[PDB]
Amino acid sequence: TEEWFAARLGKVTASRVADVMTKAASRQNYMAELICQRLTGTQEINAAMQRGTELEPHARARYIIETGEIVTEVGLIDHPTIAGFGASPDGLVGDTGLIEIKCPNTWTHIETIKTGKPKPEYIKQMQTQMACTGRQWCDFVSYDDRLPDDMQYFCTRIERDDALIAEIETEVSAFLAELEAEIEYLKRKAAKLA
Amino acid sequence: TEEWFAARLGKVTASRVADVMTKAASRQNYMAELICQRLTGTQEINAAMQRGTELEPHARARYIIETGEIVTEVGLIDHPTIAGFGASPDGLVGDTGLIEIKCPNTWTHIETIKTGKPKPEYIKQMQTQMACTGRQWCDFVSYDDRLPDDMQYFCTRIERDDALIAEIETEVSAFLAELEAEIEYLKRKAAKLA
Amino acid sequence: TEEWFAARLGKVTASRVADVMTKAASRQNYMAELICQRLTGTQEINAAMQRGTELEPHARARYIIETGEIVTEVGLIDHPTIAGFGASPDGLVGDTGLIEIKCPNTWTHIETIKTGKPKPEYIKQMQTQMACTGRQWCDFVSYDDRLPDDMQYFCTRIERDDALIAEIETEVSAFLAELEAEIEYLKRKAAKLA
Ligand SMILES: [Mg+2]
Ligand SMILES: [Mg+2]
Ligand SMILES: [Mg+2]
Ligand SMILES: [Mg+2]
Ligand SMILES: [Mg+2]
Ligand SMILES: [Mg+2]
Repeated sequence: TEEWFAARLGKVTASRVADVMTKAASRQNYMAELICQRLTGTQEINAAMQRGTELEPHARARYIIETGEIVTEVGLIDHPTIAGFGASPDGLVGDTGLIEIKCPNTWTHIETIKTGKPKPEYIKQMQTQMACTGRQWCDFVSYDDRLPDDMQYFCTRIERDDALIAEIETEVSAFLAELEAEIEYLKRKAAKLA
Repeated sequence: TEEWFAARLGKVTASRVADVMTKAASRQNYMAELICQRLTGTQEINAAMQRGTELEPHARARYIIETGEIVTEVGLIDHPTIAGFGASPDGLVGDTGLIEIKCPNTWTHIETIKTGKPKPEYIKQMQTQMACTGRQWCDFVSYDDRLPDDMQYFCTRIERDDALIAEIETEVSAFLAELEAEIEYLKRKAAKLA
Repeated sequence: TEEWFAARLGKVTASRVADVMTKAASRQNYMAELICQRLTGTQEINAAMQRGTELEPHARARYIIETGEIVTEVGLIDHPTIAGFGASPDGLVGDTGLIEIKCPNTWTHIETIKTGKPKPEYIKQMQTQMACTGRQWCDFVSYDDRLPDDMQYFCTRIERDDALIAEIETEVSAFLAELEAEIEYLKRKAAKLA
């Protein structure tokens, strides 16, 4: 959409929380990205990513086939109290749940089946989605239709972790404080100069 | 072709033997590639590579001009005894020889002229091609038509090395054993689960 | 143009002087690039670079708006005494000055405003442009129209440094000596061989 981008402009999103918190160049690079979005009012513009995005509604359907859950789509949900912070789960499930879908490279999917666990960056993403929505768990789905039937679908439930959420909110608050100050600082300097 | 891909699907090929044997991330990454090919039944899809492929018949012609050898084209030749292993030389030469052609970047070609020796990964490729076909030598040709005439063409003969071949076959056997077990293992787990 | 490329073929240019002098792989990689250009008679062929090039006349206009200077465009200017060496400033300013324009990513522009100083590689570029033209200073302009008005335009003056220029000319002379010898060496070897 264009409303898709507009709702996300200048905000810390759940999909990037791992860049915020890691112990880093990725934190500073994301900070620079959000500074430029807020100042310029626009964001900067592969095969596997595109193929992935296009498969996600297949994955969504497969999950409902496998579970019988009522799934509603949702856009960006703002954090209830931290301004400039939001999350975009791939669905609201029932009254208290969520779904986050990955449709990655085949080997990444296989490694998820092997370990049974989502990458730590996706744990952060999903805890943040829970933070923003008030939900109690998120079913993490990995899906690859290239594989034999009994390997295409993987799902595991990640329960709300209030300790991790409090730590995320602390870090994201600190990061947003630095972001807003940097923008204020740059602006005051340019204004004085002019 | 489509038969080109089909003949190569799931197999260790001579062009990748160096990834098998190196002392590595490249061995594990190739293993993952072949696992996914065998499980999914399909393979995943630059200017210099394309330009190169298109020049190889010029190089083939230049070699025959320079040598007068009878060259026959050939597709994938399976190893006589190791299943799932094969080689695709760029030509059969005479009764007992082979040709492997490179059409690389100009500087890579120049460095080949300087040292007089093919990269070790290409020694492995050519010994494997000899392993698969039973041939006795392979003429390694590097060709770049962008250069002055007296620098365009390079050729050096690599004689069959039975010791290196036995070592290649040992490594490739071990690698294929792990590959097939991994596929069996994944399948048994998924089947039990379902 | 095509005359653009022709004037630059095989020459050390001001924009690459930093690769010549750094303490390196970049020196050897540039040397290889220039060897191949001289031998083959041709050179080898992103969004931000293209967007940048297209913005440079906006930046040029903004600079004249801001300063009132008379700016003339110029192509490649050969070093007065070092053969195979030249510079392409983005404009002659007045009788004694120059302009070098960057239209980079927004964050790079912001970092230039923060530090007030061009990257060391661009100091080398501009001292070389002064070396080639005999000029006395170069105004370094960074421009990004995506930003608020009071952050779009940055300019700082870099005065001719005769010590740095003598050191550049020494290094570039040594590099050109090695380049020409390498070409002579390769040619003599190929000629003897043929
Ligand atoms: Mg999501
Ligand atoms: Mg998703
Ligand atoms: Mg081949
Ligand atoms: Mg070849
Ligand atoms: Mg320039
Ligand atoms: Mg410029």
